[PDB]
Amino acid sequence: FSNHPGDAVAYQAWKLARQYSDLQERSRLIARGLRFAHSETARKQIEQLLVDQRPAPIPPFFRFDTEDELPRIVPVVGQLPLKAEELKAVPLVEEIEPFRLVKFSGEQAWVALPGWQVLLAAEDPVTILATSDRFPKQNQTEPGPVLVVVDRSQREWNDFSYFVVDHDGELDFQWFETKPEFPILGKVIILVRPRKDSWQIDE
Amino acid sequence: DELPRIVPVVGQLPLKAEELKAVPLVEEIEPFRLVKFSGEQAWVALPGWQVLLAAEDPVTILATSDRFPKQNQTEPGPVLVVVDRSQREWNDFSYFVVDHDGELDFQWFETKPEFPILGKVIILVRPRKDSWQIDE
Amino acid sequence: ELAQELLRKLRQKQGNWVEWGQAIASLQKSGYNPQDIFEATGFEPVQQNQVIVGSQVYNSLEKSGASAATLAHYATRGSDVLYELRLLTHEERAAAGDLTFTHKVDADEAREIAKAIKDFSRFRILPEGFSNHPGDAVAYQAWKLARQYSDLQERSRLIARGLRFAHSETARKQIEQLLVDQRPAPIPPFFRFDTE
Amino acid sequence: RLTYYTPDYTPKDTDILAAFRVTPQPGVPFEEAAAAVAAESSTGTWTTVWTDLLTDLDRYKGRCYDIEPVPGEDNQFIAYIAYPLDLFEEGSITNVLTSIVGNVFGFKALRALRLEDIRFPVAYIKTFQGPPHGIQVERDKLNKYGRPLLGCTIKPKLGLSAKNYGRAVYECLRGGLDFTKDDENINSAPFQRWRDRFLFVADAITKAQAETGEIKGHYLNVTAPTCEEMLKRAEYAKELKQPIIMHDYLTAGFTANTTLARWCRDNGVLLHIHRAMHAVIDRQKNHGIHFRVLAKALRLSGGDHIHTGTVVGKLEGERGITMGFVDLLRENYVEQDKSRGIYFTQDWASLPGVMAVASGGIHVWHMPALVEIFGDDSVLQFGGGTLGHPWGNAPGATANRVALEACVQARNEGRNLAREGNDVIREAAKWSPELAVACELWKEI
Amino acid sequence: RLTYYTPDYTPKDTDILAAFRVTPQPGVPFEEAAAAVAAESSTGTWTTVWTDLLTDLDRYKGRCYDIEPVPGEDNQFIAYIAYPLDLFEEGSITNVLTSIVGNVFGFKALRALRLEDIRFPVAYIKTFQGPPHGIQVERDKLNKYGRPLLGCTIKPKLGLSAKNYGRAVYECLRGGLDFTKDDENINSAPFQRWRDRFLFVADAITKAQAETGEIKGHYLNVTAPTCEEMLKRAEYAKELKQPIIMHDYLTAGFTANTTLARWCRDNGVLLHIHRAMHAVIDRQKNHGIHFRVLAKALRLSGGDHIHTGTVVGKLEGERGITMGFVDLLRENYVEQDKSRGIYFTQDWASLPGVMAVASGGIHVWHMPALVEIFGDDSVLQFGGGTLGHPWGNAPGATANRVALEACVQARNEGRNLAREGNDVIREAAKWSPELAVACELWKEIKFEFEAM
Amino acid sequence: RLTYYTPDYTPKDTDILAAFRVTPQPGVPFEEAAAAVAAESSTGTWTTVWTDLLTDLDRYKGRCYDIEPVPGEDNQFIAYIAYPLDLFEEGSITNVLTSIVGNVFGFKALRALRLEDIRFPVAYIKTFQGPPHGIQVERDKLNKYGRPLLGCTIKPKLGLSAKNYGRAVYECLRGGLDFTKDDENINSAPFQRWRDRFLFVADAITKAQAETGEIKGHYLNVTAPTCEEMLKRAEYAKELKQPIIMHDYLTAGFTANTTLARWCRDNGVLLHIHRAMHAVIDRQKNHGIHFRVLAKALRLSGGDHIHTGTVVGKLEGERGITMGFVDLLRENYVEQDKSRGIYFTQDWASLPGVMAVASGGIHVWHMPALVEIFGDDSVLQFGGGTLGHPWGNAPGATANRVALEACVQARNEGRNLAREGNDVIREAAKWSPELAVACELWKEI
Repeated sequence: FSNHPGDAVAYQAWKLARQYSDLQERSRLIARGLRFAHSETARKQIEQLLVDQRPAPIPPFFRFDTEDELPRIVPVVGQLPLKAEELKAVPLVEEIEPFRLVKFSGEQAWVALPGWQVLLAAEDPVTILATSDRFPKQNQTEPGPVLVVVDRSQREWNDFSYFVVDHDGELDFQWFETKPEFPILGKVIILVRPRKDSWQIDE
Repeated sequence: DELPRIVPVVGQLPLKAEELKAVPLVEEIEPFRLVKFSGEQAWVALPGWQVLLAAEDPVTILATSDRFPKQNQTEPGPVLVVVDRSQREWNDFSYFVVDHDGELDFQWFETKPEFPILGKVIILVRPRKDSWQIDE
Repeated sequence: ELAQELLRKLRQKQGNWVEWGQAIASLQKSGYNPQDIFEATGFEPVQQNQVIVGSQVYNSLEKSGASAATLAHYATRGSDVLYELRLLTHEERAAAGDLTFTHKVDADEAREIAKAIKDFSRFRILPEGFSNHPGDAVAYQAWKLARQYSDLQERSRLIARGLRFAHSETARKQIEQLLVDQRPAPIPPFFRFDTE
Repeated sequence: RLTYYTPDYTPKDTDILAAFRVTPQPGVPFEEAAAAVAAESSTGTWTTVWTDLLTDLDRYKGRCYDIEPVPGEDNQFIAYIAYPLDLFEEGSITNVLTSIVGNVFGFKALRALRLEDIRFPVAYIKTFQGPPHGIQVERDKLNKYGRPLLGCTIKPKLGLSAKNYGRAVYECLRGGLDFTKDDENINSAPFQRWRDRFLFVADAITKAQAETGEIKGHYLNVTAPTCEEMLKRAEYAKELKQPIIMHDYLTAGFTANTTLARWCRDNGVLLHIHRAMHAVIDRQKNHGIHFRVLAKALRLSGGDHIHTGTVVGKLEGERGITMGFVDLLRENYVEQDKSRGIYFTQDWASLPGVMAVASGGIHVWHMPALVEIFGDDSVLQFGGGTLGHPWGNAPGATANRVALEACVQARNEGRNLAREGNDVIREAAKWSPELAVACELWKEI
Repeated sequence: RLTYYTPDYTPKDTDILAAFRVTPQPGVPFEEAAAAVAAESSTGTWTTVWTDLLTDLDRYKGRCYDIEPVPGEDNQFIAYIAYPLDLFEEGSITNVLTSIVGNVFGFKALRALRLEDIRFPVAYIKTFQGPPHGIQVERDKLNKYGRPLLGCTIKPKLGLSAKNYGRAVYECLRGGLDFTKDDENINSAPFQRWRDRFLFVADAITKAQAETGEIKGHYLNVTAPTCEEMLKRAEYAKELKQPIIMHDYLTAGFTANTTLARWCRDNGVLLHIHRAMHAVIDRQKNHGIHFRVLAKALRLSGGDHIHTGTVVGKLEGERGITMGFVDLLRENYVEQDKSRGIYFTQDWASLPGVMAVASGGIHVWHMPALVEIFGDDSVLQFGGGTLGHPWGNAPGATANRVALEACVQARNEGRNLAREGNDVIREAAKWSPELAVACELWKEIKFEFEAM
Repeated sequence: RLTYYTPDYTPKDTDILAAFRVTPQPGVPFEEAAAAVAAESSTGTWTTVWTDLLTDLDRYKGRCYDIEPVPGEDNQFIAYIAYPLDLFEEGSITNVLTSIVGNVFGFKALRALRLEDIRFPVAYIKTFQGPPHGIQVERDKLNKYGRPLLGCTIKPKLGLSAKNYGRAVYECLRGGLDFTKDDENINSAPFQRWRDRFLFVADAITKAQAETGEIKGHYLNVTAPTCEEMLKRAEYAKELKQPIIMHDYLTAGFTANTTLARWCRDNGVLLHIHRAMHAVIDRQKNHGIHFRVLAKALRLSGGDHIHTGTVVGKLEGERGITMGFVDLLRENYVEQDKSRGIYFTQDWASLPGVMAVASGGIHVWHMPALVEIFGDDSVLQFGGGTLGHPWGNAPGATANRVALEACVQARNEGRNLAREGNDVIREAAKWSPELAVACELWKEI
């Protein structure tokens, strides 16, 4: 399509004719495109629309979403009980742009977690699989499985949060009233427990 | 809301037919959908797009947008491509991965058993501040 | 007189609508007014009229040779459709019933067919190539109406109907003729003997 | 000036379409005559002015899109004209008439001219209330289903006291008829005044409806010299909690009648329409407006009944024309049929239908034919010709209810009224001595 | 602009307080986001001008006084904002909405935003009529004490003649129910016109009441295109000596409802409110306005009934939320309980309470739960899901009435409806053949208790 | 129950058509979800009853006739539903909303749901007044042709005495703007009462219109707790012979606004519509109602202006969506274009158009863009963001009239505002020292 006005009008008619998927509904718009098209390059584009030999199916494109945040893949050191040594061994993950890939050669376990601002904020995160009775009892609910995420690059003490500590060659979660000499390997940032006849309107 | 999913990545196209077939099926370990693996591998966490969650065996391939038909004016860029290996029945409205004499490529033919359908293309995805003014 | 059995059955919706029509007509002829019948049983006077005349029409279906598929279907639905055929005679009803049942005709479409049949029955010497089968009568209407339109696109609704409805092969031709647009016999310049 | 004849043009679903029967002068070409009719109905003779250079107003031109000569006839043709929706005032038949039939009948270049039909588009129709109540709603209000309704004409036409009129009404209602009629001429007069008649008729109704267990009504004639007075009389009927009133819509006119129709819906009173002075406009086949149009106009400027005349003394040709406009009054979709005189397919957009009123010199013997031709949705007005019943009005009424119930019963059984029609009545007369004296007084047919 | 975040400020007993659920854009600090809603709902995002000499207008500044991050959530908080009494027009919900939820929901700097609650102060509440009549006043007008009231849904929803609707209404009342609903969508229409409907419904109520000796009433729908028309229909209802009418408040709008509620007190007609188009505003947990607020709003612009939906196929998180706003509609004082979704203590200053209306897929077997959950002050609206009674409407009514008398009777003895609820109806069905046919038409349910 | 999914069905010219963006729960087939949306909007969950055997009412069923998955998106589809004309009350947006958006948003079987567009058929549209006055008529009344109109926002928003408000209004009118605005929040309040503000604003208008020779107006906010009070305030503006008033149609609602619109035509006062509390309903792309619908609804329940927001700080994608509904507000025929978010071709049946109001943090430098994008039929509301003019309101006004006259003059010559836009203003600023101080205060773009 050139910048001749006739082409511009034929382009409009083209663009609008493509949304209609039945050839009878496409007749007003083709007839216009032909009446108005000035270049022969345009007039073809219009003429293409007359067929209904199957075309190139529009491929299943999904959109890079900048609206929502993307997931983060997190390494899993295993189920507690565990050694300080096994958490120390899992390397820092390097996300390979542009699709945030993660490549690794040894043996490892992985999880995809949602993109939570805290988790994205974490410089070095690692997963530990424990039970809810490793922390204080919160409400009446019975001890269940919990997934714990820790940031290894957050080791500065405070009285309002929990930390992973090297309990003489063993991993443990505890909190501190007074700042300790016991080794802290990271800070607990996320705990998470595991994750129909109603066509009835809420009137 | 949805569960995000970890998907295996066979490498950057160009690639060989065995490379894809050497990638094992992933077993997600309940309750937290973990994935343990021993060899060398690459991974990506995608969103839980319902088609992906539906996919019994999905695999990722890193290629450029010009491997498929040109859709709009935009220049050829990188694309992440997901394929379901457990969808190998033909149809005229989708793309597949096929058997191109020692490797595969992405193609839009409607009657093709001669080349094996290794898998079906389910997802294509391209890569991923000053106003408190109100919409009045 | 236990006639409360009729009322009890009517209230509890025992049986089909033709039963109800007969029950209500028995009650009506037995000194009940329609408000009385409505207080005792859920049937409105307008619904009482629908089923009394509907059942009367249904009597004409079985006494004049409707197919057993038609009588089976109209046993438990289509009182509204049969009410539109009330205009037609005891004899006319049975064929009309078959036709309405065959074509899955709603009450609105039934009224249209009943008109076409009633229109046709006033002809002493029948239009040429059309029998007194209801399907022919409907095809004749569609024929007659299609002839005033002189452009073939405007004639499409009416041909499609004529084909759907025509029963004899003599009629179906008359309909088929209308598809051409080889020039015809021009209508000659007739002027009228004026008695005015 | 032949910018108004464009036969290429396809009329829109929103256009108003007119069918005129044009009878041009000798030597006048059909193409000009047609283009004159469109230019004089829609825009006028176009007056070119300096303004035309700047902006053009041609979208508001009416236009002839088809020209079809009438076979059998002397130099005659049907001009099919199409006017856009924007020409007309919403809900005004007054305007429709003013634009379409306003000036165009006064040429010299035409010998004659007649408006045969108007296609009212759905999007124009939806701007009218239409009938205050439908056929359906009226039956619901009156609790009368499955049969024609029966009305009475009081006699003599004129000269009776209000109290006499009311006594005459009482009997004819008491004896089994559903309605009684105020004669079209009867608005307030020295021999009888409008309030006295309304009061005594309401007395009569009450008593007759009490004794018989059936809703009764009388068409009280609110026709009047002014809108003020028309509504004054409507209001007293409403105050007497009356079911139905009447109005001579042609003599009073459309602005007045549209007022009354809406008042009728607002106050839930039925509206019986009389068509006095229709024959001035719709008789001559060469010039005027076919009743067909006037009936459509009354459906839009509201009515619940309308006099359609009778089809008993009229030949097969007129019978089909009569039953065409009866269908335009009562049905929702009416297919184009030119043998019946319907020039356009009229789609009514769920506007309620008007009940057709049959009247003339009809008596008990006509019943089988009337039930056959018209159907259930109609009103049968007896006491119209040189016909009395020698026992009174109430025996006379009994004769026609018994007769109508007999034919309606018969029809529903499956009997043929076309052939057993006369038999049905003689059978009925065996047990009803009121029908027996009636049967002997008029010859059957 | 951070003169609107003042956490050291204690809110006044005369302040209107809001509880917004703020979900800022990633990167946006809570403090700025909190102070954005304060400024863009209360006064302008301050436009400094040369008139800073005349203009110390700090008095009309709405402000965030507490910022409380929602636990269990992705970067989300509750902004507790306080607006002074003078901002608002007296007796005007329309202004309350315009001021608070007016433009602030259309930021870009927030991902999403939901108004959870409003503390209406006593001094502001005294400027509203509120419900035309109380719960108590309604029960005195009708002579109906000690039980839930029973309503009936006419079916099919659409298409019935006016006369049909009236015959339908006659039975459903005649068979033992108190009210019959006019469908929300049923305002005047080509298939059925309002004056005809109103007329024939009146013929029915008259008859059914006479025969039964209980005050019957139908929710006639005065919802309409214009105030002119709405009031015209209210007036015709009133002219037909009608006990009650209904009105689609959200669709029609608060200006038009407040007019109707006042008209309703002036003519002593009961007002049945329908909440159509609530789910557009009050469903998504991240963005909109909680029904809680729309319930409080309807109590101020008046109403006597309001639909609260049902609490039967909904979990104990959502039950607590539903019975939190049923507490706000009916009670005089409602203590701050955040587990239930009540963000502020609400003192109603003796404003009349609205009766909560339960409607849904409910049938005879739901009775014991409904009587237990809601209590006496409620209206139970049957005929609403995929359910018919195969004998007619009056039989279907009789079933529910017999069912309700049974449970109310049972509870008053001391019987536990929690466990013995289904036995009570079974017992009832032995003598009532109408309840028998009903009981067997729907599967019953027993007990699946709670925990918290 | 899948009697409501009939993809064979062709929608009629009289049907109302809805386009919902359905986001069903995982495992819910699209065919069911679609049929649920039609059954819950039109008829409900269908309650089978003994009545169904006798007569069937299926013609009033709404139905999904097409089901089109949204490309780019997560398990998402557009349900195209078609309801017949008879479902709806003539002239009631209140009913339209009640039926279409009434219950269907409250499923559990859907995750989310959003109404994107409604096709109002011509025969339904013709039952609405629409805007009290058009774009055209408004220009005729105000004697303002060939350019955008200019309005002013008074500051601060709240707290000013009535007399202060009126003085602030006087200047901004005196300095060359056409309108001034009552802030949406401003209805009667303790700091300022509605009659005092109406009186002093009318003083201001009179004086400012006298001194300048141009018709001035102020959008006096008649928004109010009751219909009684709304109209009371309308009436005082009418008594002060005012040209224009305003109304927050969403907060006050559609029953109330339709009353006011017709009152506005009856008394010949212009109606400026504010859309407060639109963002509650039309922001989230998964669930709600697109402003597009709300704008159509305001065109039917009347308005002469409407706030459409701005397109200066928003990307190419939203720009096209904004300019789609602006065309639905202002044009008579709008072609279906799904890239702009228009799901149906909307034919308005010669209903007058609403002027689009642009507002936000706009200042003199935005002028070239606004004139370019919107065109002449619009209203430009300055003083909306963190922006003052340090000399006063009247110098601030002068700056924006001079700027607008410059761009409009420039555009008519043939200059390109897209590229010379900034040049046009600097040229204008050389002779106007009011624009010179303004130009230096805000950075150009």
